[PDB]
Order: sequence, then structure tokens, then C-alpha cells
Amino acid sequence: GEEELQENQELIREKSN
Repeated sequence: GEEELQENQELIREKSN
């Protein structure tokens, strides 16, 4: 869940624009 918790906030900002 950790990778989908805080780390998800990175890919949703960058890998989503």
C-alpha cells in the first residue's frame, strides 16, 4: 500500500501531468 499511498501521489502528478 505504501507504493500506492505516498508514491502514488508522485506518479499521479508527473505520470499524469
